[PDB]
Amino acid sequence: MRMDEFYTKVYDAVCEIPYGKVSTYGEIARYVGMPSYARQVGQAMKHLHPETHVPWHRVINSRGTISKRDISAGEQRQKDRLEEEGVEIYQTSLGEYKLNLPEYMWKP
DNA sequence: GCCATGGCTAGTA
DNA sequence: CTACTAGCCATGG
Ligand SMILES: *CCCC(=O)c1cccnc1
Repeated sequence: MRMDEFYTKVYDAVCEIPYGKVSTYGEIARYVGMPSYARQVGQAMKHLHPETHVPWHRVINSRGTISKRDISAGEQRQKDRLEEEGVEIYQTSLGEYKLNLPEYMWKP
């Protein structure tokens, strides 16, 4: 599997998340058959044009939260996009935007 | 090669 | 609950 391949598969996968459902770096990395690739699942998302028509927002972390970004908190997008999707999120005690994984969670 | 860097994760404590 | 740890692994200097 070339990376250019990984990347698309992932994309396809991530594109199979329904409105208002989410999934998780890890899972999608499993789903496409690369269980050790959660990081790289992220790298894929990070690597997308803002114009993209791909539900990049529907992919948080297995700890049930939205991942912090050393590409600065512009990810606040994620929260919002999710809020529009219809997703109850709350702040913790470092805001760590958080949602009920079991509730909102994709399961083919 | 080394090293440092990430939208990660599972296991401890 | 949080707060560290291994491990993980492509990527870019
Ligand atoms: C992985 C998605 C990042 C991205 O393209 C984006 C961030 C903020 C606003 N629009 C797009």
